[PDB]
Order: sequence, then structure tokens, then C-alpha cells
Amino acid sequence: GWVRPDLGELSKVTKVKTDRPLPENPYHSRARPEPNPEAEGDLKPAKHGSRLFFWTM
Amino acid sequence: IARTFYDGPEKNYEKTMAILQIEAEKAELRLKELEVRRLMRARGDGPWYQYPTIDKALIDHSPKTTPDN
Ligand SMILES: CCCCCCCCCCCCCCCCC[C@@H](O)O[C@H](CO[C@H](O)CCCCCCCCCCCCCCC)COP(=O)(O)OCC[N+](C)(C)C
Repeated sequence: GWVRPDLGELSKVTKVKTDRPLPENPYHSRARPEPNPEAEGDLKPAKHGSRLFFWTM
Repeated sequence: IARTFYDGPEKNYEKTMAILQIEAEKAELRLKELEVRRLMRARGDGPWYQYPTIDKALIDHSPKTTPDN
């Protein structure tokens, strides 16, 4: 009672039911380094302008 | 002459106080900024001196024709 698969069937992506638990860290990754903190707050004009040698703005 | 062309000493005195405060604040701010730049360039933890790395959004996380990547 064997029926030969038709053209295009053996190349389907199929689903598999398994009891094997999904591996958690298959890459064996280390802990990622912490990012830099972030930008926050309201923008206030620079104190005493640019402060280039003699410029007051 | 003093009534027509000049003012009292208190005006110049307190204008000098204001000028001195502005200048001293600018001086300490300049020194602090130099120190902050030194630390940000040495450590790389600050917003400044950020050198580009590769965007992780370019990686393709799809099955790669062999099981071991
Ligand atoms: C009584 C007789 C014997 C004694 C004589 C006394 C001699 C005094 C006369 C000499 C004149 C003084 C020289 C002017 C230097 C002063 C310049 C400046 O400091 O004055 C300004 C004031 O302006 C003045 O008007 C000075 C103008 C003087 C210009 C001289 C021009 C004379 C030329 C003569 C031409 C005559 C006709 C020509 C025919 C062809 C100050 O600005 P200001 O923002 O207030 O400051 C705030 C001070 N407050 C609060 C008191 C107001």
C-alpha cells in the first residue's frame, strides 16, 4: 500500500512534535556587556555660551 | 563733573563682582570639561568618542543549509 509522493511533496517544510526540550543557549553565548546609560533630561542652553577664549556668546 | 559724567563706586564695584563670578565659573567649567574629555576618551563609556561597530541587524538568523551554521 505504498503510494509514491507526487512532484513537490518531499520538499515541503513540515511540522514535528517532539519531547526534546528546546535548547536555551545553543550558541553557548556569554553574557552581553551592559550598554551605555542613555540620554535623558531637558536641553538647557550651555552655561556662558561657547566659552571660546574671549567670546561671550 | 561727577554728577554729569560719572556714577558712584557701587556700580563699578558690583559690576566687577558679576564679571568675576562669570569668569570664575567659565574657568572651572573649562577645567571640568577637559577632565570629562580625558575620561570619556580613555574609557569609552560616555556619549562622546563612540566609534562605530557592526550593526547586529545585518545578521541572518535563518537555517543555513548545514546544521552547525
Ligand atoms: C564753568 C566754567 C569753568 C570750568 C569748565 C569745566 C570744563 C569741562 C568741559 C570739558 C568737556 C569734557 C570732555 C567730554 C568727556 C566726557 C565723555 C563721556 O564720558 O560723557 C558722556 C556724557 O555725554 C556728554 O554729553 C559728553 C559730550 C561732550 C562732547 C564735547 C564736544 C565739544 C565740541 C565743541 C563744539 C562747539 C561749536 C563748534 C562751532 C564750529 C557720559 O556718558 P553717559 O551715558 O551719560 O554716562 C552715565 C553718567 N550719567 C549717569 C551721569 C548720565
